[PDB]
Amino acid sequence: SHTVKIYDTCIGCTQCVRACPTDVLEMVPWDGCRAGQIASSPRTEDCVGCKRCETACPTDFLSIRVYLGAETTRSMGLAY
Amino acid sequence: TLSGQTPIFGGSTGGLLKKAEVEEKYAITWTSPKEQVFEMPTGGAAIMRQGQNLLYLARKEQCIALGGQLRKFKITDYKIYRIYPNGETVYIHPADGVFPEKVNQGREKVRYNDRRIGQNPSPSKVKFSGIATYDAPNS
Amino acid sequence: MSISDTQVYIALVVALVPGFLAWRLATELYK
Amino acid sequence: MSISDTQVYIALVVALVPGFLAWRLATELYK
Amino acid sequence: NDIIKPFKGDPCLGNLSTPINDSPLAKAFINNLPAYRKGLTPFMRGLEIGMAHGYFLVGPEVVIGPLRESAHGANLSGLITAIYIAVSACLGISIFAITTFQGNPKGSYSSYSKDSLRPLRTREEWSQLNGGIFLGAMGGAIFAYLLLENFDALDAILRGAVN
Amino acid sequence: NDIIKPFKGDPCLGNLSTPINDSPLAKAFINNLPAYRKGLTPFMRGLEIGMAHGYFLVGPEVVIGPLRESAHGANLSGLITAIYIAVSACLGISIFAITTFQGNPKGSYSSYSKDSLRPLRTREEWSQLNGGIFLGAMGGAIFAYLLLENFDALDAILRGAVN
Amino acid sequence: MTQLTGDYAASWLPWIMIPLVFYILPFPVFAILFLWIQKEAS
Amino acid sequence: MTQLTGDYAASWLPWIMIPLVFYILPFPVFAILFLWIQKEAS
Ligand code: CLA
Ligand code: CLA
Ligand code: CLA
Ligand code: CLA
Ligand code: CLA
Ligand SMILES: CC1=C(/C=C/C(C)=C/C=C/C(C)=C/C=C/C=C(C)/C=C/C=C(C)/C=C/C2=C(C)CCCC2(C)C)C(C)(C)CCC1
Ligand SMILES: CC1=C(/C=C/C(C)=C/C=C/C(C)=C/C=C/C=C(C)/C=C/C=C(C)/C=C/C2=C(C)CCCC2(C)C)C(C)(C)CCC1
Ligand SMILES: CC1=C(/C=C/C(C)=C/C=C/C(C)=C/C=C\C=C(C)\C=C\C=C(C)\C=C\C2=C(C)CCCC2(C)C)C(C)(C)CCC1
Ligand SMILES: CC1=C(/C=C/C(C)=C/C=C/C(C)=C/C=C\C=C(C)\C=C\C=C(C)\C=C\C2=C(C)CCCC2(C)C)C(C)(C)CCC1
Ligand SMILES: CC1=C(/C=C/C(C)=C/C=CC(/C)=C/C=C\C=C(C)\C=C/C=C(C)/C=C/C2=C(C)CCCC2(C)C)C(C)(C)CCC1
Ligand code: SF4
Ligand code: SF4
Repeated sequence: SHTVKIYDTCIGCTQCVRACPTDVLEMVPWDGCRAGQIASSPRTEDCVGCKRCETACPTDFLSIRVYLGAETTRSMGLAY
Repeated sequence: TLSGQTPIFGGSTGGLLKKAEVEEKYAITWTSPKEQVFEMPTGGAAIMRQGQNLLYLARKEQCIALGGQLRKFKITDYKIYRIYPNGETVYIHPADGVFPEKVNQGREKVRYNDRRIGQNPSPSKVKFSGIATYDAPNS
Repeated sequence: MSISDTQVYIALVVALVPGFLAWRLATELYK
Repeated sequence: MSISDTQVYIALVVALVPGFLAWRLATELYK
Repeated sequence: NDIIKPFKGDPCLGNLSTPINDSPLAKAFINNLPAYRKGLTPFMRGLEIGMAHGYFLVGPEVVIGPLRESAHGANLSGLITAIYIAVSACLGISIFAITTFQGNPKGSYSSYSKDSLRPLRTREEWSQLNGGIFLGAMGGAIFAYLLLENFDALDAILRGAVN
Repeated sequence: NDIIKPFKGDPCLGNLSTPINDSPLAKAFINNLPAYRKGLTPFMRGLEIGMAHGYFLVGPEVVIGPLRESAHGANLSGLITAIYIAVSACLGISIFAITTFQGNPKGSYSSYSKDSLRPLRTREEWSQLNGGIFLGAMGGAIFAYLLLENFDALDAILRGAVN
Repeated sequence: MTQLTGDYAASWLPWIMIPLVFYILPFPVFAILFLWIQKEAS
Repeated sequence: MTQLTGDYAASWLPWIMIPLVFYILPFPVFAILFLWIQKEAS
């Protein structure tokens, strides 16, 4: 149960969604970009916290923040 | 529901543990045109079948690790399910039937802040309040 | 002249007073 | 000169080899 | 063909069917240990487990303990070690039973757990186990204490010295 | 306001909610005594009750009994007192269980009794209790007997006299 | 000397309380303190 | 002599194995060998 907030500085480069190993992010239509897209995080209980989405965001001081919060059984990735 | 023939695999040690049938469990289901061999996300190698393939994995990251491997075999028809122990099977990937890199209609901006990240409020503003600085209904 | 045999036991029951007053306060701070 | 103290124990663990090879064969003949 | 199969035929399970866990001899030995023997009340599971352990636990303290130098005092130091190890062990499984069985045990003791390596999943079954483990490990400790403090009297009767 | 309430909010009940019976500490202590601990088989209720009593019952006879003058004989007189008190006590609760559980127990053991201060209302529950009380009060008596007849050997090892 | 003794008054009192607070009471204490950190909020 | 002894090496070994194979192990063995001759074919 992390918190992946997306800010208005996205450019719809789509790179944050590809890096996510757990499919937390996905693109929705938007208008504040030439791409007309913005990241959204509908599945954040699945967020593992790897911040691999933040490494891919190219906007300077990146538009997507993982906010490591209450860690549960699927946000810590336990197979046992 | 879910069905398919399991790949040729001699069984591993990295597979399902007691969390599989107690909390919940995942299943990736894909169709292959060829009888080739893929790397198991739980260590090892398995031979994927000719028709409908079914594989049980402990956590969702393994399924999308394997799903990202299937795209290197030019297979993009895989579906990831989530099996609760009581038995019902949810469809979770791809959630709308199209892959999340693609943009649909009807999807909603969820956890979107309509401000730059730079003007999140200071922690003193939300002092002794339920919210954090990053939800922050201002702007 | 060290303290007598009884003076040790007197301290034992006297120190039982802050022993329970600690329970007073630890539970009142809602453990 | 009788056999040493250790030579008895060496025979004990050596004879454990046909002790298990008898289990090999008795169960393989489907007891 | 291959002797190492997937564990009960499911390749996705995190185990292997190996000569150590899935052999006709190895299954016959483990599944008839008192922890797993079919047909035992949990008291008889713990009673037989307890006595096997109280018996051998007095050993390592009566010959390499601090009291080993004398004879009558060595046996006391070995018995009480088995008393203390077992009492603290049976304290462990009373508080294990309290803290795991609280409505829906998170793990291998859930109602839908289907686990064979630990079949005591009830808290009616873990309480007779505690009594068996305790009374067993106490009687085993005493029996190994009585046989050791009477060793000179017992060495004579297994040597024919008593005619 | 007032700290003394009607007993569980019913003014007509013949009791009071008082700091001695209805306190967070006092309820936590009494309701976790082995007589009342949630999650115990009746055997483990009696086993833990028994050992607490067999242990201390050997005391009042080995130092102010008739045999206190000597050493080896004092411990026998204290052990057998705990043997006799417990055997007659466990005789008492076998015949208590026979004579109260006879179809509709007149009193606090009726089916519609809803009494918390005595939860053993079955005669399947009072028979494991008898076994626990007996085997407990016997083991406690022996353990306090073994620790007392070996007191000189035990006084040395808690004083470092055994190096 | 070859024993633990006490010239101080009530010298019998370390004899029993050093075993008590150090290896007789803690395992009951660690059990009580264990039952408190692992109780359901139901 | 008035005792069973052994001049041979490891003379302690008959001391324990004559009781073992003759009156300590057989009743476990006759119990295991009993459970095998009286098992249901289900
Ligand atoms: C640090 C390690 C350590 C040390 C120092 C010891 C030290 C000792 N052990 Mg021990 N032991 C150990 C580890 C250790 N053990 C481990 C890891 C196990 C496996 C669980 C055992 C299992 C074991 C057994 C079974 C016995 C010992 C015994 C002894 C004592 C030997 C007494 C003797 O020589 O004459 C005396 C020898 C006898 C009196 C033998 C008489 C025959 C007995 C009654 C038969 C045993 C019961 C029988 C098998 C019941 C069947 C049950 C089932 C197995 C079929 C000695 C103090 C013996 C003992 O406790 O003395 C009372 C003994 O019987 N040990
Ligand atoms: C007429 C009244 C009377 C008399 C004459 C006695 C006389 C005696 N009592 Mg007793 N007692 C009484 C009433 C009486 N008691 C009452 C009303 C209670 C409350 C139930 C007790 C509880 C009690 C306990 C717990 C003990 C005694 C012990 C003794 C003996 C002292 C032995 C000694 O000095 O050195 C020897 C001292 C020791 C060997 C202490 C060693 C440490 C022990 C093993 C720790 C005790 C177990 C531990 C607390 C387990 C935890 C369980 C749980 C409480 C957490 C002595 C004969 C001791 C005894 O029985 O000796 C074996 C002893 O431990 N008494
Ligand atoms: C030969 C028969 C026999 C024997 C050896 C025993 C033995 C025993 N009984 Mg038992 N009992 C018996 C018959 C017997 N009983 C009968 C017929 C009844 C129904 C009334 C009972 C009801 C009973 C209860 C309710 C309890 C026992 C209990 C016990 C045990 C503890 C001792 C005791 O409390 O005395 C009690 C004995 C009685 C209340 C009745 C005894 C009457 C029989 C006929 C004995 C007569 C003996 C004879 C007069 C003297 C010969 C021996 C003497 C010379 C040494 C003990 C091993 C206790 C137990 O459960 O242990 C854990 C206990 O709670 N018994
Ligand atoms: C905090 C101060 C303090 C400290 C560090 C100690 C330390 C010690 N005492 Mg103690 N003691 C104290 C206060 C203290 N005492 C007071 C005020 C009394 C009068 C009743 C005693 C009476 C006493 C006796 C009779 C004995 C000791 C003994 C000992 C020694 C062994 C440990 C033990 O069994 O004690 C047992 C503890 C008590 C008897 C009660 C003391 C607890 C005090 C009152 C409060 C401590 C709680 C602390 C403030 C909270 C911190 C907890 C946590 C946050 C860390 C040890 C050096 C033993 C000894 O002599 O060694 C050879 C011995 O048998 N003391
Ligand atoms: C079949 C040959 C044979 C025979 C008839 C005996 C006979 C005897 N031996 Mg043994 N022994 C043997 C082989 C044999 N031995 C071998 C090869 C070793 C080397 C490990 C030993 C080591 C040994 C020791 C240390 C001791 C004996 C002792 C004894 C005597 C008491 C019984 C006993 O406890 O033995 C115990 C049995 C063993 C230690 C294992 C021997 C089993 C052999 C290896 C195979 C026998 C199985 C047989 C072939 C199958 C037939 C079963 C059925 C069909 C009838 C007894 C006279 C005791 C003694 O000295 O008496 C005073 C003693 O303590 N023996
Ligand atoms: C795995 C295996 C093995 C091992 C085994 C072991 C590990 C061992 C052991 C063992 C043991 C370890 C045994 C034991 C025992 C015991 C006993 C036998 C007991 C007892 C007891 C008793 C009898 C008691 C009684 C009593 C009581 C109860 C109370 C009162 C008191 C008295 C004392 C009376 C081998 C390799 C060899 C082979 C096979 C398999
Ligand atoms: C109320 C209260 C109190 C009190 C308490 C008391 C009253 C006490 C006590 C106590 C006691 C009183 C304790 C005890 C104990 C015990 C034990 C710990 C036991 C044991 C045992 C054993 C271990 C046994 C064993 C055996 C058997 C079983 C059989 C065989 C033989 C033998 C021996 C081995 C006070 C105020 C303080 C505080 C808190 C609360
Ligand atoms: C069945 C079986 C068994 C079992 C075992 C078991 C199952 C167990 C357990 C147990 C347990 C379950 C345990 C334990 C424990 C606990 C502990 C060890 C604790 C503690 C503590 C502490 C350390 C604490 C700390 C703290 C806290 C957290 C609070 C605050 C403060 C302080 C820091 C103090 C036996 C071997 C007997 C027998 C045979 C088989
Ligand atoms: C749980 C409990 C308990 C319990 C207790 C009880 C519950 C009891 C009881 C009991 C009982 C329940 C009893 C008793 C008794 C009886 C008697 C004591 C009797 C008698 C007798 C007589 C005296 C008689 C008389 C007569 C008659 C009536 C007939 C005619 C003739 C003549 C006159 C002889 C105990 C502490 C252990 C442990 C812990 C807790
Ligand atoms: C009665 C009697 C007696 C006895 C006595 C005794 C045996 C005792 C005891 C006991 C003791 C020896 C005690 C004590 C104590 C304790 C204390 C004093 C404590 C503490 C602590 C504290 C201070 C706390 C703290 C805290 C708080 C504040 C809150 C929360 C956290 C904590 C927990 C940290 C005699 C015979 C003498 C006399 C007569 C009768
Ligand atoms: S959050 Fe970053 S990676 Fe994702 S669309 Fe916006 S700018 Fe691109
Ligand atoms: S932290 Fe990892 S799982 Fe979570 S949104 Fe970022 S990339 Fe995806």
